[PDB]
Amino acid sequence: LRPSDKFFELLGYKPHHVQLAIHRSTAKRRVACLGRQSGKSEAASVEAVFELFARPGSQGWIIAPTYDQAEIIFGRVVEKVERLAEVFPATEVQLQRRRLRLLVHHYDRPVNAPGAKRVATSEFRGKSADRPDNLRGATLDFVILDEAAMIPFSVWSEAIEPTLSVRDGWALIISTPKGLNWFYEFFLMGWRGGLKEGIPNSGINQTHPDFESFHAASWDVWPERREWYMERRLYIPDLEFRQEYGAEFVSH
Ligand SMILES: Nc1ncnc2c1ncn2[C@@H]1O[C@H](COP(=O)(O)OP(=O)(O)O)[C@@H](O)[C@H]1O
Ligand SMILES: [Mg+2]
Repeated sequence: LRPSDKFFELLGYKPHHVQLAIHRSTAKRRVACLGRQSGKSEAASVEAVFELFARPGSQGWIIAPTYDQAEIIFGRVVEKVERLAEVFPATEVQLQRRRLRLLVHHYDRPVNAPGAKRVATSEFRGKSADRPDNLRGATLDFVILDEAAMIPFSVWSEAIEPTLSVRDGWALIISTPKGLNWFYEFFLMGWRGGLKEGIPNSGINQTHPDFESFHAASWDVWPERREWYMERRLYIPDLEFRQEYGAEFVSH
């Protein structure tokens, strides 16, 4: 249910402390409010790869505000899945790049052997919030929301959450913050790190047991870049800096 160090090693993946914390969490609602360059995309892609191989027949989506944004995590899952399939002889990968559809077929024997029968198919799709029409179906075991704070809450409440609750699927909800909107609320439901600047009501907030939240500024992950980030404030508006790098929740 959780990818292991052995699985990371297969992926050529060496997570950072914040990525590792996300991977170790068993919460069905993981909410990561992290600045740019925090490793959000890579960690989410690793989660998807693991599900497709470790849970044959699993179905998941990555949803972003736009298709170009969804292509980022989707494309990384593709590379990893097509490479990793080499060491699982009973799998065969099928890709539809145009439709952002990735299939991992699981067989009853190695694919190169006579008589191989397909037993299960894991499926991973990219989806766009700015195309609600293509949000139909589907029984999901997992979902990734990328730049979630820019996705309308209605996409979550109406088009994603109902299908997840069916199979008791999990959600990884990741974003740089965009003020005090639904992403802030979901973040607080899982925030147990106490009072922290940039997070209103931290320290006094309630939490829900199925929620776990993660927070990191860009310079928490890249301390050697802290001075460069700070020196950009000469030409970057203060709000943009506090949100995109500080990962701060600010009342617009
Ligand atoms: N554990 C890691 N080790 C090395 N590089 C990483 C790791 N995680 C992320 N990256 C790098 O950062 C990018 C992936 O996530 P990214 O988009 O930077 O983080 P965020 O989504 O938080 O902005 C890629 O450039 C990837 O090479
Ligand atoms: Mg990202």
